[PDB]
Amino acid sequence: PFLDIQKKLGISLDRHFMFLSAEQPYKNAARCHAFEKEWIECAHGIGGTRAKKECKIEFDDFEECLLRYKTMRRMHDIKKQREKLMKEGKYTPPPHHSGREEPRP
Amino acid sequence: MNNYIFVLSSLFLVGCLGLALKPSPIYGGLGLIVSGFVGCLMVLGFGGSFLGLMVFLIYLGGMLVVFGYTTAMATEEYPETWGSNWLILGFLVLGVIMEVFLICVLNYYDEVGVINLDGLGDWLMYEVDDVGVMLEGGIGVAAMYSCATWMMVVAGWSLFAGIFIIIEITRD
Amino acid sequence: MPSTFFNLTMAFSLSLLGTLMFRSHLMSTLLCLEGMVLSLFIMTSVTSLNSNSMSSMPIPITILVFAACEAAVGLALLVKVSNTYGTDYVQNLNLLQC
Amino acid sequence: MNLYTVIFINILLSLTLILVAFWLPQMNLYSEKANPYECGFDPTSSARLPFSMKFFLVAITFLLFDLEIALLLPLPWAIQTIKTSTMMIMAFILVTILSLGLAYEWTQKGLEWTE
Amino acid sequence: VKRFFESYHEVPDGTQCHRKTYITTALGGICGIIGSAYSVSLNPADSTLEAVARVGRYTFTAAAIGAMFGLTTCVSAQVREKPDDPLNYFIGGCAGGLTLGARTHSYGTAAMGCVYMGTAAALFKIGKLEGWELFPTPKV
Amino acid sequence: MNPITLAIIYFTIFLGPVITMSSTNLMLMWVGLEFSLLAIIPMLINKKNPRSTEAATKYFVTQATASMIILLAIVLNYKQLGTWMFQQQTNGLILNMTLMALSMKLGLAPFHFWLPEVTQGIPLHMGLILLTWQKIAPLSILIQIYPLLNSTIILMLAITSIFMGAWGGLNQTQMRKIMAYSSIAHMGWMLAILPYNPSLTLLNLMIYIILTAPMFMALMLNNSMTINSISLLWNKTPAMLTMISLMLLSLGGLPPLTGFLPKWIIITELMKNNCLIMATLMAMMALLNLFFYTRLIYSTSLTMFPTNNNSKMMTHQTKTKPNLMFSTLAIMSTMTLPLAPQLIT
Amino acid sequence: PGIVELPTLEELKVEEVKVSSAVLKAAAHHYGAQCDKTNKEFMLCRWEEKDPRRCLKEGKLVNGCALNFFRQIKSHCAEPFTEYWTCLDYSNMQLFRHCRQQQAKFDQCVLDKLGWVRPDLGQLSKVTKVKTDRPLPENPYHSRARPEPNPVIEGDLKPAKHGTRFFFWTV
Amino acid sequence: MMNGRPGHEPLKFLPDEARSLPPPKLNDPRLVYMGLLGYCTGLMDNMLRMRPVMRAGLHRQLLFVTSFVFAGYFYLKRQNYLYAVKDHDMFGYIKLHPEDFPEKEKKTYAEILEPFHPVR
Repeated sequence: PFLDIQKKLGISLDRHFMFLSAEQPYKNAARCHAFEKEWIECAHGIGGTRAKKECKIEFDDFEECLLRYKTMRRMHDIKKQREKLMKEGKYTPPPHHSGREEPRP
Repeated sequence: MNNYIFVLSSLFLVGCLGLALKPSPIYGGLGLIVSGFVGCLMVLGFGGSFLGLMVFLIYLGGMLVVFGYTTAMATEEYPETWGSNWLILGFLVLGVIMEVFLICVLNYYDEVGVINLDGLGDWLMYEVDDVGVMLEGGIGVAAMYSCATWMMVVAGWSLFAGIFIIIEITRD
Repeated sequence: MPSTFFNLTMAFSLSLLGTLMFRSHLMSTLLCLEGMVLSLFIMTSVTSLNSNSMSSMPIPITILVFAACEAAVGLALLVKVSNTYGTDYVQNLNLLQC
Repeated sequence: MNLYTVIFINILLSLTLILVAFWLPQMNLYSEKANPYECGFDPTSSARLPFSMKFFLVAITFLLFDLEIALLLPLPWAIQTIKTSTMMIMAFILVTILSLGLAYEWTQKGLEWTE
Repeated sequence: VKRFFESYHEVPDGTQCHRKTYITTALGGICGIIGSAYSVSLNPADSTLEAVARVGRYTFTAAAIGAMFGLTTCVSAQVREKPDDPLNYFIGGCAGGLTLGARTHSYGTAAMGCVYMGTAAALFKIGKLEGWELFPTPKV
Repeated sequence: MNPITLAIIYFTIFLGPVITMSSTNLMLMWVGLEFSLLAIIPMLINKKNPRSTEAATKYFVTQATASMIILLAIVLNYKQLGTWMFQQQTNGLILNMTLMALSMKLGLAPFHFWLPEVTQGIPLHMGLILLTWQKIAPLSILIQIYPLLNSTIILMLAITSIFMGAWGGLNQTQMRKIMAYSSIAHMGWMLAILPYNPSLTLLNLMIYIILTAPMFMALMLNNSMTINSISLLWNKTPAMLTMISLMLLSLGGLPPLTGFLPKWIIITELMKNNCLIMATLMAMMALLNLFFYTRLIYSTSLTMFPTNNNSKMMTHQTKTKPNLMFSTLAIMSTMTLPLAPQLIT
Repeated sequence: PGIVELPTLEELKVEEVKVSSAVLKAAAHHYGAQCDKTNKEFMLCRWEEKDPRRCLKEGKLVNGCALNFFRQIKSHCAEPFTEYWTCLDYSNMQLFRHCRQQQAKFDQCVLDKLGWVRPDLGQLSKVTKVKTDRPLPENPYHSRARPEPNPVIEGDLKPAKHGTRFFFWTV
Repeated sequence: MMNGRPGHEPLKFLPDEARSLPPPKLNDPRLVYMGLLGYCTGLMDNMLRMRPVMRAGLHRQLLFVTSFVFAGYFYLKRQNYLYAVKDHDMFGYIKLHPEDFPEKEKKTYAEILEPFHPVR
């Protein structure tokens, strides 16, 4: 089964790199540190079925951060509408989006 | 210059297809060398260069020893490259046509968004720290020396036990 | 990234099909095994680089070490097979059915 | 992009050189010219027979030592760590067990080219 | 095909005998294809023509079993007007076993197949009648 | 051999499953599985006969392929969720690939074909080490993901392993192949009870291990390979016969032997979870298992097969049997049914 | 879900420095020592409130103090700073070790005029404890309700009633 | 199924709450049967090694019986703790959720009409 000699002896052989929001080398992050932190802090203490039920908001936010399916679909919809308007001649892109922009530092 | 990683991934798929199609192991090692170089290029494009160069060097040594062994024992009078049977070539081009068909199907079916033709090359690198020192790959592999000493010691024991294992297998 | 990950998963699937479908060559089977290994390495490295999981970056090195150990053991067993028969044929090693 | 252009330029240079080598001179091909060499006699075998190398254990040991090399190579970034004592101990242990494996193989005559 | 096998039970027995026969024949054909794949993988034929012949023979045998089972079960439910009755399924399973024996050319195989497959089909009808949960989700 | 490499190989054999069962990272479970496989291969190919070489080759390629599928599942989970454990919301495809690959590691049907092949052509103590110790680490991983398993695939694998194990053990006459098919059947029972109670598959694993340890020890005493070789045991070691018969009956699941307890409690839990069809089919094929055990008992104990002339010299010589290991495990595997509430946990 | 709010171009407009990286690195130490209070206020608000949209005033103050620092540099002494930052701009890494003489002349400039002292080797790289009046954000990360744990059962451990209750076993 | 309960210290054979429970009386049928099993183990070991079944190895038989009784006592105490804490958790859950476990009122055999099936 699952022995717990690491919890019994108090050592941490492989427990500090179980997930993304856990002890990055110098001081770095893992691109979804806040979302994974919120999800784990939600799910701790009520784990299993209750964590699957009433931490669905935090899990959905974290999964959206990590996989970015909804952002991809939103950006694809925007670009598809833009290309349709370009074909229909009803849209001209601004100078900053298409071509020369004013650069700021 | 956006679909560079996609072209590399397709080349990796072709190399793995040839390796699956199983030539003589000389050409199998050739296909695995090409696939290793392509995967190194993919890792380098996605980020740090240490992992790609490591897997390249490791597979160069591995396929060299493989070449020695398939010259020594895993050889035959007429080692088939790919054209000894027309079925192998027909199956390679059939797999290529199936790859094109499936990626066209997944581009047409853009609801899930796994492969998009218009959105290709737009979501390769998600977020990077623009200002920052010591954030490249290899710092974590160094952190194996200080933060994952358990990973380091299981790898070292694997290599040590492997030396004993290979001596006892080939003791004869 | 999702297109590339789909391609890497399909590459692993192809190498698994190569491992499962034998063609008279134990060496070619080991080659398919190491193709599966390379696909998994590239998948893990790309995932860690995309998610900035520098703490999990030792994982590809670990799988490479253990994969080379298993490739070493497979080459040693192929040496013993060749010493037994002289041809290295998976259909030739079949005498344990009875 | 720069390194890619240099790689492609070198590849195109080598291809141009071998294309010049193949399309420049005059060809006169017949069977005795293109037969395999074999020191002025017909070869007995087909040069594709099993070769039976004698350093196979050394080759497998080379695989294991190459992966030990891959383990040892992140040391220039490992010495920048904040702890440095566990780093030094871990590097010592790794090099010591690699050397112990080499010593055991040497004692057991693994790298001796058994004929 | 999950909706196909659910559309088997969307109508009561004794109704749409053609639909029930077609669904059961398709199910038997799928089972025969799977069995033929296992047979030609584990025990290879002398050539590809014999392999294709064995695959076709096994698939046709299992399709005939399924077709005769569904047809005889629906015919029994038609000719005696009580659909929710396991003896119709027992008669159909016995007919399927007789089809198996006819394909195998053995009356002993016919009788044993009749008894065993009729028992299995009657048990299946009782299970669908009284809610026997095959492969249940863990609850206790 | 050599004591140094004996210590290294046996320590790595021990260390593999220990790392797997004591590590909470899926990567460290995988490197424990790799440790177990690579360490046990030289113990398999040790006599350097063609059968040992074939068994080592088959075992290597099978376990390497299964471990590669396991690592694919781990990497896909890491891609989907960023963690190194299947927490609760992983993909069912990933979980099913994990179950399939761990089933091929364990050796239950329809992934069972290599197990009698590898067990044959291998010395009896290595067969014991395989069939007992190698089945704890994949079972530990399966117990760790106790929910979120597909009960349909679990029950299909369980029922086909019990069916194929009963039929294979019914056919075989080689003792090692008989033990391998017994392993397949009991692994089918453990996998059947896995998604409903981890305690019961642990109990069945312990009962199976303490039942087939002294069976292999008694085979190891006279190096008996076949049914005839175990049949001339009344002349070789006549004191063995009662314990051999009782342990074979306990492996058959007959009351009041304690081998009836795992099947009884697994059937009880499946009744509690309403899987009467699967439980009934499993019990009937367990009766088939008991049939080939009883044919073995007829050969070795209840009749006296003819013996040869040199067994007189065998009776002249003296023997040695391990204390504290055979008799203890035989008694605990036969006469421990009235401690059933203590055994269940 | 909700509409994300973000400021407009009018409130994102600011007097940008328009100053190259080499001259910035040449003036880095004295800039870091002149107004470290404003910079540390901006970093404190940026690390406390993870939202960049509520530190725009602090960012404009950082730009203002940087502009004032460079205007003081340009007003008082400009040509040794110019030659110093061009010598830094020459190298491919802007290494301070190449042009220590021009660095010495610029330090002499800022010590004779305006009385500036260049920080020591390990002075700019420590914590600062900046005083501010902006209230501490009581709920960073916009956390949710954190649902309560399971109602743990308390009581004395009595023995099991009628033993194990496993079939016919009395004890 | 009880490994995740609050207060579960890992790999602990007997937590202090087990100290609240009465131990086995040291002559109870479980431990007497364990001693009998140890004695039978010694006898079977002697018969397998081809010694006198009871006249030989008295120290071995004593060690067998003693070790079996010792291990059986401590395992029996652990199992008593496990069953006791299972009953405690069940009763606590019943007290925590009374709306899911109603005290159902049974009526006497004067209102219910059991159907009568004659056996003519």
